[PDB]
Amino acid sequence: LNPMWRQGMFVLPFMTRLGITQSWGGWTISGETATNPGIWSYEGVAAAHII
Amino acid sequence: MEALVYTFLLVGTLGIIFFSIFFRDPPRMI
Amino acid sequence: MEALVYTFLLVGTLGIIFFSIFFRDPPRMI
Amino acid sequence: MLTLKIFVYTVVTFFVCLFIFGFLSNDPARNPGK
Amino acid sequence: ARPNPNKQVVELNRTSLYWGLLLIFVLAVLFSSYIFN
Amino acid sequence: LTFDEIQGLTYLQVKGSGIANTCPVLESGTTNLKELKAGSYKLENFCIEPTSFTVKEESQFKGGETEFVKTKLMTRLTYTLDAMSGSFKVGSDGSAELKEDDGIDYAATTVQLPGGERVAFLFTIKQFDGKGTLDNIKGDFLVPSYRGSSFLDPKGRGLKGSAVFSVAKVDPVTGEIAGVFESIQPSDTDLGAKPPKDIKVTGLWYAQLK
Amino acid sequence: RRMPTFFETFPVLLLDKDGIVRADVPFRKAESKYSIEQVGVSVTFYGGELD
Amino acid sequence: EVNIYGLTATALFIIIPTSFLLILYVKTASTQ
Amino acid sequence: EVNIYGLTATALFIIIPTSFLLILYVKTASTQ
Amino acid sequence: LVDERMNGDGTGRPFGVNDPVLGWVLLGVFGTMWAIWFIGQKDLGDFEDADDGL
Amino acid sequence: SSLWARFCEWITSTENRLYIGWFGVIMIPCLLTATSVFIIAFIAAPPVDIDGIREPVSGSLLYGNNIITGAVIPTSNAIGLHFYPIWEAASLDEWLYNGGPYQLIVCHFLLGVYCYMGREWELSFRLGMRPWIAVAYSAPVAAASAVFLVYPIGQGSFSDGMPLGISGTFNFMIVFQAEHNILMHPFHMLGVAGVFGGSLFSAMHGSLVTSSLIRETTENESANEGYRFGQEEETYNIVAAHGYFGRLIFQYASFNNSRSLHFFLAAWPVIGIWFTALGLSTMAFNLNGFNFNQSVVDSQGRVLNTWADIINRANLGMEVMHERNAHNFPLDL
Ligand code: CLA
Ligand SMILES: CCCCCCCCCCCCCCCC(=O)OC[C@H](CO[C@@H]1O[C@H](CS(=O)(=O)O)[C@@H](O)[C@H](O)[C@H]1O)OC(=O)CCCCCCCCCCCCCCC
Ligand SMILES: CCCCCCCCCCCCCCCC(=O)OC[C@H](CO[C@@H]1O[C@H](CS(=O)(=O)O)[C@@H](O)[C@H](O)[C@H]1O)OC(=O)CCCCCCCCCCCCCCC
Ligand SMILES: CCCCCCCCCCCCCCCC(=O)OC[C@H](CO[C@@H]1O[C@H](CS(=O)(=O)O)[C@@H](O)[C@H](O)[C@H]1O)OC(=O)CCCCCCCCCCCCCCC
Ligand SMILES: CCCCCCCCCCCCCCCC(=O)OC[C@H](COP(=O)(O)OC[C@@H](O)CO)OC(=O)CCCCCCCCCCCCCCC
Ligand SMILES: CCCCCCCCCCCCCCCC(=O)OC[C@H](COP(=O)(O)OC[C@@H](O)CO)OC(=O)CCCCCCCCCCCCCCC
Ligand SMILES: CCCCCCCCCCCCCCCC(=O)OC[C@H](COP(=O)(O)OC[C@@H](O)CO)OC(=O)CCCCCCCCCCCCCCC
Ligand SMILES: [Cl-]
Ligand SMILES: [Fe+2]
Repeated sequence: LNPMWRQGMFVLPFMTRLGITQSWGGWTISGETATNPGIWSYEGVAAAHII
Repeated sequence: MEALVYTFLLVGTLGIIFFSIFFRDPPRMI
Repeated sequence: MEALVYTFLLVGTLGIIFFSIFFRDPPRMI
Repeated sequence: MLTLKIFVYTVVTFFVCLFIFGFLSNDPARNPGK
Repeated sequence: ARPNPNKQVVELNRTSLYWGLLLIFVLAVLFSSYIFN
Repeated sequence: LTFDEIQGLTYLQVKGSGIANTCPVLESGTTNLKELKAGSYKLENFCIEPTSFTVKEESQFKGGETEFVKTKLMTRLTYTLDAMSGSFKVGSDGSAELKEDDGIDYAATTVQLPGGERVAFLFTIKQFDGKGTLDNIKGDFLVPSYRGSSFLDPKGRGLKGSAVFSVAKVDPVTGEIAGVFESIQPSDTDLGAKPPKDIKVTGLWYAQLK
Repeated sequence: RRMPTFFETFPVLLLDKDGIVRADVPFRKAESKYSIEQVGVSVTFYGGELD
Repeated sequence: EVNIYGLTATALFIIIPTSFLLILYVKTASTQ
Repeated sequence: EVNIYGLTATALFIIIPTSFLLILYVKTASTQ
Repeated sequence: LVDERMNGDGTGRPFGVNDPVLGWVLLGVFGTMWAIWFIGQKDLGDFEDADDGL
Repeated sequence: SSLWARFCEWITSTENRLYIGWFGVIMIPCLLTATSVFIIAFIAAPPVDIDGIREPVSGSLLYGNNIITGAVIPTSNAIGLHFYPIWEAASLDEWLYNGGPYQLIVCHFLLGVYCYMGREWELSFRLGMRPWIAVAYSAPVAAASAVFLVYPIGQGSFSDGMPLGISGTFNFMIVFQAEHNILMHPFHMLGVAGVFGGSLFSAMHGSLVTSSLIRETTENESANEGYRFGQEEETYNIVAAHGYFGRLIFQYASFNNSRSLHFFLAAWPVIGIWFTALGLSTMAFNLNGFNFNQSVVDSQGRVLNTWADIINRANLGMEVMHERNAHNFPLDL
C-alpha cells in the first residue's frame, strides 16, 4: 500500500529498474528479506559514486 | 513571518531603483 | 536534516584544509 | 574472513619488508654530506 | 609555454550590476508567493 | 568429542578455541527404547546446546501471517547452559519424569532482526518438569525476570514459555541420553514500555543418568 | 523546602516546623523509611482554582 | 504550515547571485 | 524539534562572511 | 555450534598463523622483497673498508 | 638504472612536495586507514555495549547525537585486553556491537604517530639540519600513548581508555578524578605549570619581538610587508627588546642570548608535558595521588574539615555514581 512512487522516491526506481534490489539493512523491495547483500547494495552504489 | 519577507523584497527592489537613478556612472562624452 | 548540515560543515572544513595545503601561493625568494 | 586475513597479512608484511630493506639499502650516505 | 598564454579578465560594469540585482529581486518578488504557497 | 575426550584435555588446551561451549558428542546408541530400566535417577551433567535463534517478526510484508526469521548472534559464545541437575525418574515403558532444580539455568543474549533492530532476551530453563514418554516430553518452565528489580533505569527511576524435548540416542550401559530440543519464549520488555516478541530456539542436548 | 538557585534538580524533602526532615521522595526505593507511602502525608488546598 | 524549506530557498536565491555579481563588479571597478 | 530559524542562521553565517572575503580576495588578486 | 568463526583468541600460536596457507604468505612476500633488494644490490656501495662513520 | 635503485631515489627524493621517507611507508597508509575508519564510525556507527552489561551506547551522528556528543565508543570490558580484529568476529553486525573501530583506530593511530616522529627525524637529516625536532615531538606522543595504551593496560580493560569524542573526553576526565584524584598529584601540577608557562612565554616572546620591528613600510599598508622573504637582516632589535625586559623586571634574570631564550622556550613546556605523561602512567598502575583525609585533628580526637575534606565529598559523589549498573562488590572500581 506504500510503494516507492507514493513517497516521491526518484533515483531508487532506477537502481531497482536495473536490478539493485537489496540494501545493507536486509530488507528488499518486494517485501521479504535476502541474506547476502554483496558489495552492490544501494548504499554501496552511492558510496561508489562518491568515490 | 512571510509578510516581513514580502516587505523586505519590495523595499529592496525600491532601494535598487533609488541607487540606479542617483548613483549611476555619469554618461561621459568623447 | 541537521545531520546533513553537520556532515556538510565537516566536509567543508576538510576541503578548505585540502585547498590550503595544495593551492597556496608559492613562498618565493628575493 | 580468511580471504580478508591473507590480504591484511600481505599488505602488512609488504610494507614492513619495504621498510627493513629500505633501511638496509645505504641510508646514511643519502644526505647532503661533506 | 608553462605560464598560460590565455589568462583573460572578466569585466562587469555598474549598469550590468543594477540590471542583475533588479532581475534577481524581481524574480524573487514574483516567485516568492508561489514558493511560500 | 565425547565426555571423556573432553575431560582428558587440560584447561590450557580448552581455553581459547570454543570447545567449552559444546555438549559432548554421543556415540552410536540409536533406538534402544527397550533398553531402559526404571529408577529414581539423577543427571550428572545435563547440558543443552542451542543451534538456531529465530524471532517472530510481527511486522507484515505479505499478509496477516508471520513466520520465524533466522538471525545472528551478537555477544559471543555465550550459550549452552551447563551442570543442570534435579531428580529424573525413568518409568515402566519409557515415561521420563525430569525435574530441574539447580545449575546455571539462564543466559542473557541479544539478537538482531534484518532491518537493524536489536532484541535482548533470556534463555532460561529454570525449574522445568518434563513428564512425557520419549517423543514430546512436555511441560513448562519459568521466565523469571529479564533484569532485577534493583535495576537503575538511565535517569535513576524504578512468565512461562513452551519447551519440547526429544530422545534420539541411548547409551545402554552408562545412561548417556542425547536428543533434540525446541523452545518458544518471550523477549525482554522494559516493563511494558515495549511489547514482547516470540522467540524460537532449536538445538541438541545431553545427559548422564545416575 | 524551597529550591535554591544553583540546583537544577533539587530532591524533594519535607521539613517540620523546626527544620528536622520528617519525609522525603526517595531516589532509591529499596529500604525507604520516610517515604510518603509509609508515612501517610495528605495534602489540603486553600484558595485558588482547586479550593 | 509555511515552507521552512522555502524561506531558506528564498534567502539563498537572494544572496548567492547577489554576491556573484558583487564580486565581478568590484573586480571590474578596482582597475578603473 | 529542530529549529525553524536555526538552519537559516547557519546558512547566513556561512554565506555572508564567505562572500565578504571572496570579494576582497578577487579584488586583490585582480591587480597582481 | 550456532555460527562459524576462526576462534583465534587466546590460542598462543606463532605470528597468529592458523593455516599453512596463511603461513606461506610471510615467506612469499619476504623472499621476493629480499630478492628484489639483492638484485638492487648491484647499484649500491660495496667495499672492503670504506666505512660510513667516525 | 635498476628498479630498486630508482624506487629508493624516488622515495628519498626531496622534490616531491609532501615528503615520504622510509618511515612514511608506515606513517601514510596506517593513518589513512585510521582516518577512513574514523570518519565512517563518527557518522554511522550502531550503538555499542561499552559496559558489557548488555546496555548499548549511542555514539554516532545518525542516532541522535550532534558534533559535541558524537564519539567512537571504546571496547567492552568483557572483551578485555584481548586483541579483537575484524576476522576474529562473526559478522560486521557483531564486530561493531563489541567495540570494534576503537580497537582498530587506536592501534593504527599509535603506530602512525611513532612513524611520524621518525619522519620528523628523517627529513631533518635529509636536508642537513640538526635532528632534535623529534625529541620535542616525543611529548604529545607520550601524552597520547598514556591515555590510549598505557592506562588500559594498567586497568586491564580497553573500556577505561579515552573515548574518541568531545563529550566522551570529559566523561573520561571526571571519572579519572573520581578514581585516582589527579589534581592532588605533583606531576599533574608540574604539567599545569608547563601549559600555563608555555602560554605565558609564547605571549611574552611574541610581544617583545613584535614590539621591536624595524620600520620598512608606511603606516597605510600592512606592517607585515616589512619582511622580504629570505633576507639576512635582523628585523627585530633584540638589544632594545632585552633592554626593555631588563628595565621591566630584572637584569640578572636576563636571558640575553637569543639561543638561550630559544632553549628555554623549547624546554619549558616539553618537560612540563613529560611529567604528566609519567603521572598518567603511574596512576595507571594504581599508584594513587595524594590523600589528606582527616588530617586536621583537634586536641580531643574529633575530626575537623578542610578543602581536602570537601574534595573527598565531591569524589565520593562522583564515585558512587560512575558505572551505575555494574559495581556490586564494595571496591576495586
Ligand atoms: C585549569 C585547569 C586545568 C589545566 C590547565 C589542565 C591541564 C592539563 N591536563 Mg587536566 N584536569 C583538570 C584541570 C586542568 N588540567 C581537572 C579539573 C581534571 C579532573 C576532571 C583534569 C583531568 C585530567 C586528565 C584525566 C588528564 C589531564 C591532562 C592534562 C594535560 C593535557 C595537555 C596534554 O598533555 O595534551 C598533550 C597533547 C595531546 C594529548 C595530543 C597528542 C597529539 C596527537 C599525538 C596528534 C594529534 C592528531 C590529530 C588528530 C591531528 C590533527 C589533524 C587535523 C589538523 C587535520 C594538561 C597538562 C592529561 C594528561 O595528563 O596529559 C598528559 C590527562 O590525561 N587532565
Ligand atoms: C539586500 C540588498 C537590498 C537592497 C539594498 C540597496 C541596494 C544595494 C545594491 C548596491 C548599491 C549600489 C552599489 C554600486 C554603486 C556604488 O558603489 O556607488 C558608487 C558611488 C559613486 O561612484 C563613484 O564615486 C566616487 C565619488 S563618491 O564616492 O560618490 O563620493 C568617484 O570616485 C567616482 O567617480 C564614482 O564613479 O560612490 C560610492 O562608492 C558609494 C558606495 C555606496 C554603495 C554601498 C551600498 C550598500 C549599502 C546600502 C544598504 C542600505 C541599507 C539601508 C539604508 C537605510
Ligand atoms: C561551502 C564551501 C565548502 C568548501 C569548498 C572548498 C573550499 C573553497 C574555498 C576557496 C577555494 C580556494 C580558492 C582560492 C585558491 C585558488 O583560486 O586557486 C588558485 C590556483 C593557483 O593560483 C594561480 O594559478 C595560476 C596557474 S593555475 O590556474 O593554477 O593553472 C597562476 O597563474 C598563478 O601563478 C597562481 O597563483 O589556480 C586557480 O585559479 C584555480 C581556482 C580554483 C578555485 C575555485 C574553487 C571553488 C570550487 C571548489 C568547490 C568544490 C566542490 C566539490 C568538488 C567535488
Ligand atoms: C579504494 C581506497 C580509496 C582510497 C583513496 C585514497 C585517497 C587519499 C589519497 C591522497 C590524495 C591527496 C594526495 C595526492 C596528491 C599528491 O600526491 O601530492 C602531489 C605530489 C607531487 O608529486 C609528483 O608526482 C609525480 C607523479 S604525477 O605525474 O604528478 O602524478 C611524480 O612524477 C613526481 O616525481 C612528484 O614530484 O606528490 C608528493 O609530493 C608525494 C606523493 C605522496 C604524498 C601523498 C600522500 C600524503 C597524504 C597525507 C596522508 C595523511 C592524511 C591523513 C588523513 C587526513
Ligand atoms: C567485448 C568486451 C566489452 C566490454 C564492455 C565493458 C564496458 C565497460 C563496463 C564497465 C562497468 C562494468 C559494469 C559493472 C560490472 C560489475 O558490477 O561486476 C560485479 C563483480 C563484482 O561484484 P560482485 O562479485 O560482488 O557481484 C555482486 C553479487 O555477487 C553479490 O550479490 O565483478 C566481477 O566479479 C567481474 C566483473 C567483470 C567486469 C569486466 C570489466 C572490466 C574489464 C573490461 C575490459 C574491457 C576491454 C575491452 C577492450 C576491447
Ligand atoms: C548553482 C550555483 C551557481 C548559481 C549561480 C547564481 C545564479 C546566476 C544568475 C545570473 C544572473 C544574470 C543576470 C545579469 C543581467 C546583466 O547583468 O546583464 C548584463 C548584460 C550586459 O551585456 P553587455 O553586452 O553590455 O557587456 C558589457 C557589460 O555590461 C557586461 O559585462 O546584459 C545581457 O547581455 C543580457 C542579460 C540579461 C539583461 C537583460 C534582461 C533584462 C531583465 C530585466 C528585469 C527587470 C525588469 C522586470 C520587469 C518586471
Ligand atoms: C619461530 C622462528 C622465527 C625465526 C624468524 C627468522 C627471521 C629471519 C630474519 C632474516 C634477516 C636477514 C637479514 C638480511 C640478510 C642480508 O644482509 O642479505 C645480504 C646477504 C648477502 O650480502 P652480500 O651482498 O654481501 O652477498 C655477497 C655478494 O653479493 C657480494 O657482492 O644475503 C644473505 O646472507 C641472506 C641470509 C639469509 C636470509 C634468509 C634467506 C632469504 C631467502 C629465503 C626466502 C625463500 C624464498 C622462497 C620463495 C617463495
Ligand atoms: Cl563490584
Ligand atoms: Fe623565540
